[PDB]
Amino acid sequence: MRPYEIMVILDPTLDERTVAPSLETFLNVIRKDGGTVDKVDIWGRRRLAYEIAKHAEGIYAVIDVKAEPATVSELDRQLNLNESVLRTKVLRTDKH
Amino acid sequence: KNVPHGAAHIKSTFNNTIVSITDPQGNVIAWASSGHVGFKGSRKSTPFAAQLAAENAARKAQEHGVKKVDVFVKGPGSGRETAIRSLQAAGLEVGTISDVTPQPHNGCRPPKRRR
Amino acid sequence: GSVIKKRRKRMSKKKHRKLLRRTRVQRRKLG
Amino acid sequence: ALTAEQKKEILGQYGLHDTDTGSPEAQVALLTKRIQDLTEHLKVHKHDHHSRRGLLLLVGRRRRLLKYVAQVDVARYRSLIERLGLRR
Amino acid sequence: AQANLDVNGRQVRAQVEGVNAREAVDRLEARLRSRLERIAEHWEARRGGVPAEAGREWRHESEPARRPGYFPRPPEERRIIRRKSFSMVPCTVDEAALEMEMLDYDFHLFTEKGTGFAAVLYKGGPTGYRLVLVIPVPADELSPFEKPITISTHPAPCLTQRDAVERLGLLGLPFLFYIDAAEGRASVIYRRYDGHYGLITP
Amino acid sequence: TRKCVFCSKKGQTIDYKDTALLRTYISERGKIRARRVTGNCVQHQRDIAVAVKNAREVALLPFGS
RNA sequence: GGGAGACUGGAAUUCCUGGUGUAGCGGUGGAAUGCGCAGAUAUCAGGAGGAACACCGGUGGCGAAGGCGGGUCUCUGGGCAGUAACUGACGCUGAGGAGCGAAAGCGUGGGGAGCGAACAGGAUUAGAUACCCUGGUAGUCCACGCCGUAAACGGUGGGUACUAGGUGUGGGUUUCCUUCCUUGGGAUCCGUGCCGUAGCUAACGCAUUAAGUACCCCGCCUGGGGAGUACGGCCGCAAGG
Repeated sequence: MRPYEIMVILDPTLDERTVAPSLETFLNVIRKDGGTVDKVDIWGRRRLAYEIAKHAEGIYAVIDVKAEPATVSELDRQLNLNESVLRTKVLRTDKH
Repeated sequence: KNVPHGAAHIKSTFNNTIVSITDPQGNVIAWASSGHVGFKGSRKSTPFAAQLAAENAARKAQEHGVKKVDVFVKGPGSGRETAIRSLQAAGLEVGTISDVTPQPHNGCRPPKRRR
Repeated sequence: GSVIKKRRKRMSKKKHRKLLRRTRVQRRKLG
Repeated sequence: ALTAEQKKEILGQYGLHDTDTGSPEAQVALLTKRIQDLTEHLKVHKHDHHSRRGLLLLVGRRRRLLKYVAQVDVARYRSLIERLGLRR
Repeated sequence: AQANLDVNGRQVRAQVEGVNAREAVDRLEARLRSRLERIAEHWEARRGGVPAEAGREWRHESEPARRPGYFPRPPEERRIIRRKSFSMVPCTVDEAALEMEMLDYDFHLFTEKGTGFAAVLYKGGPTGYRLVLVIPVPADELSPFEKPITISTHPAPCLTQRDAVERLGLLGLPFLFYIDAAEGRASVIYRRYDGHYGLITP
Repeated sequence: TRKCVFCSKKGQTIDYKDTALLRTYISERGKIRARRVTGNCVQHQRDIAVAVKNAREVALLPFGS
């Protein structure tokens, strides 16, 4: 179980009041995999430096997870598959 | 048509200069080239040819209702200096100067060196 | 050292390679 | 390489006493475990030649340690070989 | 054996020794062939000696590097370390020209008498002198003068400090006169004699 | 010379989220500033470059504005 | 930037589509082939695809060597420092042998934007099977395999001990100026440069990273051509080694 930091940018059209619950469900799998701990922070509706997928503004979410690499990869695959997620980026908050 | 405010695109290569006045939505309304003002061959790489082309384009934009323009220079320096000076000198007010040269992030292989 | 020796060696190797190119098919038919 | 717990368990099982870590038996056991892990890795990445060189170095070191053991005490060499499932 | 040829005004001569006429003639022919080869002077033989590239390699006839009057001091740590505010008492064109002349400065920023606006005079070259104002006005509103001058029809534009430096770099003028965006007043930037920019402010 | 503001006892950690700490390290054209003109140590220069590239990848800094 | 795998980001080139838009564009020392007038170049918007990763970026890091930098994740090798707990000479070298081994090249299957052997024209020339220009196939790319060569060079085999120093720079430990911010300075271990003693050399030069002083092991040389060629043999699909 290693710590990870996932930064996601979502399209601005969807309401912000649904970002926190919906993202919650996206973590449910990694919650039920191996007893993992999550910390979710949301600072969204910020204009991007460059246009991403015909969009200028985006919602930024930061998720601090402590989980197995396979679980994090599976979660990243699901997040990329979703059509309401413009981009994702996974970092390791360890020495790496 | 009447476009009071537009943009100026100057492409100064090593052997030619092309000046085009553009309705800011990106539509060329009047263009003059180095070879269009009576030059041909190496003669059209000179700064004087750039001066003549810039003045001709400035007039061909002025009678179309263009008053104030902003310049986007581009290309290795051959007659950019004289191009902007001539654009100003023909009664066309210059708003801003921007250097937008296509700069690759090390992409594509350049042609082999000459000798 | 001087490149004269290298010039002699490259000339010899080049001539041998040209000879091999000229007689490739004959060597194959006799080999 | 191996984690601390695997090293501790290998040393406890193969070490002569509860403290030694550089005894040839313990070194041979650790090298064999590392070799098997590296082999399992290389079965997937066939073109990882640098780790293959590292594996060669480990194999040579294990062979030298076994040579030293067989030169000092034959019975210990036989016991170690039979316990770790080695051939030569 | 001696041979002399007049190839289009160029004299090519050769001389050889030999044991008989045939050997001497053959050696003379070889020598003359070598001389004519070295004489060619046509483009194919004078193309490898012509200076090439822009900065790489140096030759006797290579184009000398164009050097500006100021010390280079590249954009890295260029800075603005000269800020004069000599005079903003109102003056006329002739008085401004005299204030120019003894200061030995090509351009000069003052405030005009009639307009009450900031203006910059400079040498207009063979045309005389040229006057640039923050807002262009005709000669009648301008205070009376006797020097032969002309007025620049364009107005001094509004732009920032970095934008002003960029415009000066991409426009190559000895100075730029403009209304500062933040300050809202006149400003004249010139490349100094040490490589920094000289910003003259009120 | 100049000081590696990170080797100090008050050196803030280098992250790709805090955009101002990276904007202070890139030129006005968006390019990464050299090490000599900055003065930071090699490890901190490399960390700064990595953070800048990551922030560019997550659309926090322009790609040469 | 040690290696392998997977996913993925942006600038730019090319092409396609749709607007604005005209008579040139392109190229050179100078031009002409060439492209365009059937709407080119230029400018904007959209789309497709391939390759390489500007800034960081250097005589700086890693690797036995070849060599290795867009980002993230997974797997994995090596090195250095300190403590010195542990084994107790287990070390060095290594004929043959095995493995890795730039680029080019070969085989099967893909991919093909740019560059580009061969090949066409244009130009220069007395002649141009070339240098320069316009096009351009293999190839460069990916997967699995072959070959086994390079100025594969530091033209300097591996290990060890000793022999004045001075100054850059990378990594790690610690004492004293002490603000303890500061390349403060000192000490020490491991790299990587420059200058210089003794010493060595035919000289140039090397000089604690020896080409100095010595010990252990291996490879190689015995005038230049003929020739790294012929014959024979081994390997290779072939080139060839």
